[PDB]
Amino acid sequence: QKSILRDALSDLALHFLNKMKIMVIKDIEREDIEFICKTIGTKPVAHIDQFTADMLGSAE
Amino acid sequence: EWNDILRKKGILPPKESLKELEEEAEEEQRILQQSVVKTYEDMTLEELEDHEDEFNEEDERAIEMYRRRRLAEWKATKLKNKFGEVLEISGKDYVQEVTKAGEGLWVILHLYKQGIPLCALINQHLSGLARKFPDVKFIKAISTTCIPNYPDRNLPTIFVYLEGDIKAQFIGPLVFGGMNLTRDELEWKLSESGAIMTDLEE
Amino acid sequence: GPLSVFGDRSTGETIRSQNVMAAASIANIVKSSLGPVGLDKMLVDDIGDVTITNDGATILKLLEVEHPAAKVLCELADLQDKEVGDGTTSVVIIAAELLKNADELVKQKIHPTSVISGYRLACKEAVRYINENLIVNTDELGRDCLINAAKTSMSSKIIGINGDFFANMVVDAVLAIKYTDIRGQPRYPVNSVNILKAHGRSQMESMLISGYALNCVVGSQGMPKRIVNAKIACLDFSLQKTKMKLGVQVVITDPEKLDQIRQRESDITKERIQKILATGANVILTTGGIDDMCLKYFVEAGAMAVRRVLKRDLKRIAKASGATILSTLANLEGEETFEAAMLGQAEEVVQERICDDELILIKNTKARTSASIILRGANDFMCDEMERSLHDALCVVKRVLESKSVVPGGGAVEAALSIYLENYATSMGSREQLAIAEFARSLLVIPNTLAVNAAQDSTDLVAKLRAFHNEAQVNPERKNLKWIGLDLSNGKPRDNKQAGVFEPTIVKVKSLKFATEAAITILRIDDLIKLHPE
Amino acid sequence: VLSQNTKRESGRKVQSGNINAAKTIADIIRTCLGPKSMMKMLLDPMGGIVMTNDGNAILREIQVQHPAAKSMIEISRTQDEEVGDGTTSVIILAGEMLSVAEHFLEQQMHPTVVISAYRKALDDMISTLKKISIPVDISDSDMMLNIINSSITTKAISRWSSLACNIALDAVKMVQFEENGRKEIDIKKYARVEKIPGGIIEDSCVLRGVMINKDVTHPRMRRYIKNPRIVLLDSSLEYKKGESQTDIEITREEDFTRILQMEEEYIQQLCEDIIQLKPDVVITEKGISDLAQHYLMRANITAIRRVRKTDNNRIARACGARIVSRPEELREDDVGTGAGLLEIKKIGDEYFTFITDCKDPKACTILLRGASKEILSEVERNLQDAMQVCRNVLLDPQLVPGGGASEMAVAHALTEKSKAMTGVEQWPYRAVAQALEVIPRTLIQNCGASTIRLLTSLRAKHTQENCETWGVNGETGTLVDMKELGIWEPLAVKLQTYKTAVETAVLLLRIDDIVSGHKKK
Repeated sequence: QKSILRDALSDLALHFLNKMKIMVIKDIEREDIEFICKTIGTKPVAHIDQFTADMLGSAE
Repeated sequence: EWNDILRKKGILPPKESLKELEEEAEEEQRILQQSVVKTYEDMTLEELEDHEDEFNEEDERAIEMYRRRRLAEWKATKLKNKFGEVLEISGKDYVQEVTKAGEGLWVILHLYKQGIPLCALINQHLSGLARKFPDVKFIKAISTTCIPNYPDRNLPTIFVYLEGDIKAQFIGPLVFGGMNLTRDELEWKLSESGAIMTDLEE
Repeated sequence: GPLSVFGDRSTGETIRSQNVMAAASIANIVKSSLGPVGLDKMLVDDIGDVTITNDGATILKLLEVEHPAAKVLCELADLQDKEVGDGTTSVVIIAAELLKNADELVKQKIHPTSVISGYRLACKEAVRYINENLIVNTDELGRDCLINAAKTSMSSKIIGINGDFFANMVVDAVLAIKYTDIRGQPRYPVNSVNILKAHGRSQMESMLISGYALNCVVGSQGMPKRIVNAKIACLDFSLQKTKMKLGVQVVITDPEKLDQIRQRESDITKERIQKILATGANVILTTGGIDDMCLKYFVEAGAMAVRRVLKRDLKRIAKASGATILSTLANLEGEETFEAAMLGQAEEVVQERICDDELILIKNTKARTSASIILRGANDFMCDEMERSLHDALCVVKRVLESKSVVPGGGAVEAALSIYLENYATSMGSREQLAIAEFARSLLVIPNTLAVNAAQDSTDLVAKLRAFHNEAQVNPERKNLKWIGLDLSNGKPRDNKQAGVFEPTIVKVKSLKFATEAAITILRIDDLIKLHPE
Repeated sequence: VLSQNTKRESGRKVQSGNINAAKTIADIIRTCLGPKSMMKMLLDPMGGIVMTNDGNAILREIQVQHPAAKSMIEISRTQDEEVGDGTTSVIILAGEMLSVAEHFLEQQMHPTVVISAYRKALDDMISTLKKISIPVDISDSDMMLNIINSSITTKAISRWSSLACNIALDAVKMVQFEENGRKEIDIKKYARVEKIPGGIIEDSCVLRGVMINKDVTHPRMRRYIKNPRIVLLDSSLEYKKGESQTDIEITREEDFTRILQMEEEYIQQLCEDIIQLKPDVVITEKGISDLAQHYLMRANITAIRRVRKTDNNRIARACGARIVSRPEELREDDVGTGAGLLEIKKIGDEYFTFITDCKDPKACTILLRGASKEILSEVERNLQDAMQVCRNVLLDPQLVPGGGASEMAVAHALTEKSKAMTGVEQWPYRAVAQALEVIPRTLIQNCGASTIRLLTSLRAKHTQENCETWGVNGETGTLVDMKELGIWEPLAVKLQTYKTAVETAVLLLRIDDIVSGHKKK
């Protein structure tokens, strides 16, 4: 999600993701995320402890 | 021929005029070219550290005098670096800093309700500004305890006070609206308040 | 009145006529930059910059313009350029002619919807005809169609006199760029070949780098300015005195550590320096800068490092050299280290002086092979002309390799489509056919103009060409008389495919599409209201 | 519509303006070549006062409104960067040959056939020049001095050539070097040009060493050493302010004096690390505090600081030394030697370090004793030209006779091949061939002597062989053989001049439309 006052993406973590072969997209507007929730069924994760497959979706 | 005879006699046609404007403008353009070398030795305070590329002769009279004025200037400016952290005073004391805040010291009286990225980013920008200008009194607090039941649709409102007189106003996000707002633009606005002298593109 | 005060209003065919006014206007200016043969036009800025150009869109970009319908034409030309690059000049001419023709059509009081539908269907059928009957085969050709198309493209350019030598050059920087970016279809990208100027020796000996060249100069001259066997390591991580971050502070009680940290901050830098160097890397290219001490350690070790690389340059170098872009020394574990799985390998690296200045040459990257060009200009402005020429040629050859089917360029297709469409618009009872038929006549603007630009009697030439096309389309046995166009050098109706005047089919296809869309857009207007300025 | 202040013109008037400006500019710098040359003066837009007689160096000092003249200036600087001499030659060739093209353009012609005629013409005459190309060995110093004198014959400082010319060649060898044993390099940036006002021309010569306008950094140091030990550092000896901030919280009874002790001890340890490999001179571009010098006074080092970066490069190349950044990395291989002689002599009213090399130099510095900065600038430009041509002959051992005879020779050759060919372009072809010999008539005008008779005799003599070397004597306005006069010019220079003038003509003869007054976007 788009962040202010703080970088939502980390350069070192950017290299980590580059190493682990996952698409990285940041700076996503605050609102249409619910649209995304309505679009692809994904659910937000606000803390890594929260993180679970229950807020993860699937795509073709 | 006939026109210039007219000119000696009459002024019915105008054609010999306005040839002094560009003349004077070019005169001033050539004049203003010596200001670069007039203060070459009168601006930099590192020229002593610039030995072997700044020294041709030392008269030790006006140049030691330059060190003396420079050191007086330096002590005067560095005796004022006392700030750099925006602080959270309470509303109970509020009367004592709206008025008893020192005369000759600008006060950036910031009021906010935390939670909106507008106010959060503004607080970030002013806190970072504190790192640059430790000669400016920053104030942050919750407007509710500063002003009772203050309208929460009127934040963040920037206040510029000195000696109890409002000099500059920036009310609500109507003048700060947008996450695209940045460090230098805030510094530009506070300079426009008359407190700071810097330069910015826009 | 109408309660539209503080402004201005207009209506009637008058304003429709005025809609022609600007449009036809902008035609005349570009009326000498057509296809194979044209003449360049001179532009002078307010600053006084000396500039030359030979293709319409690039000319108009640097020019002020009003009547935002003229902006519509500007952006249609921009669209055509971004789509093909060649044939982007004729679209404005044909648009102006079509606009005038339709304005006359409605002057005979035809419903606007009628001419709109006629133009749409005519464009559709003409695009179909272009994609069906009026292309010349180049897939069967090899290493000859490339040069023919290049010559036809840059024929209007100032280099074609020796452009043969150039053509091969350019195309030989291309044919070796065969990589599968989508893993199932190899594609040839642009900006994969760098175009670099040189205003010294004559253009007739332009340079084609069988390797790679980039504008790089070594830091200090005690450093080896050439190596005959180099190991390349590219870093997107700038090197300087280490500052951890402002989120981490340093405060000590005993002052007995000043030397400690004030050495450690550079100990980190130099230990990383030795980690990189002991691995054998000889060429180091960092997008950011490097401080002097690191270069000093380099010249001690005898390795080569160049700073201030631009990011895309570094990425394409690593791609060609087989090197790997790196942005930090941290590895799969937090404790940082360094690997040699990223040693870019090339045969030779040299810092070669051309005019009064040098740059880095990379020869025979030991992974694959890239290419670049050093043009030998005369003065900076003809260098600008040539670089635009080469960029457009790159775009056109990209189109050619994307679609190995060619239409004979220049304007023979114009009369061919005129004849084809005039054959049509005569087999239906709709009055719209008239409007439909008009489309054909509009196509007759492009070839004729060339002969006027060639100072030849375009009338008889295009009469013969349209007669050949007419007999070809009424006699499909003589259909092969679509293999005759006009020769711009002598005003000769002659086999266009014989000489090699070539352009990809998508040029004319997208030309028709964009021109028709913009034509509908602008003919749609027949009124205006103004709002007074501030 | 179209914006207001944009004027757009076409028709014959644009080419008329083009050719008129071309001939105009060619008609302002004609009388400056050959032995008979006439020394021009000009004033910069700033207000300076200069005087020169070579083309681009002064043609850079004109502001013009028309675009074609800016194109002319860019062509002039192209020739300046490429060959450094005969700058006026290419300009006048372009102007005259454009003038020739003008009349032909008036007579129903179109530029397509014109530019085709240029391409074939330039091909033919370059091939002919290849035919008449003769190589000569470059191992003779007398040859090189002869060519330097031939070049400077157009220059007024030829009087001192007897010595001055030799000076040039010296630098061309004593800077000469090759990286890793290949890619022979002769850097003029390593040939720093220093000039000391006052003194006769003769006292000016290249020194087998490096010259710097500095002096001693402390009175109590020796002012003369036969063989100093050379080290170059690129870091200051003063305390480095690190990267981050700490703001030490002095909490205990005392650390400040301890802080100063630690500071002076760090300075001491690094200075002694430098002394470890006992030098005699330490040189650095950075400033130095007093403590490092005081410590070095035990080791009696020369202790020179604040030198120029390219000066560091040049001195390192001459000495063959290396450059260090840390006292700790100091090792043996870096300390170069070769400082055969070192002096600090007071010249005029300024000090200059005189390091004289004993071993092989790979970079030169020039002493120029003269009478004024402008004359010294003149001689500096001319000696730069001298080394330019010297290195050009070094790379390419070709020569053809000077005095402009080869112009007429290749003109006759093109005349014969125009007879051989068939077409209508033969007319502009032969016409530009006739434009080629604008040089000899210019030389005669410089001489002011008889023109037509000598021109015709010259023309008749060169339509046959055995006379190609024979050329025009500008000393007394006569005709002689060039096998004995000595004016000889390298092949590449005339190649570049020909190409440059022809390509400028090809550029200026295609425009049809001018648009003025637009805005940057």
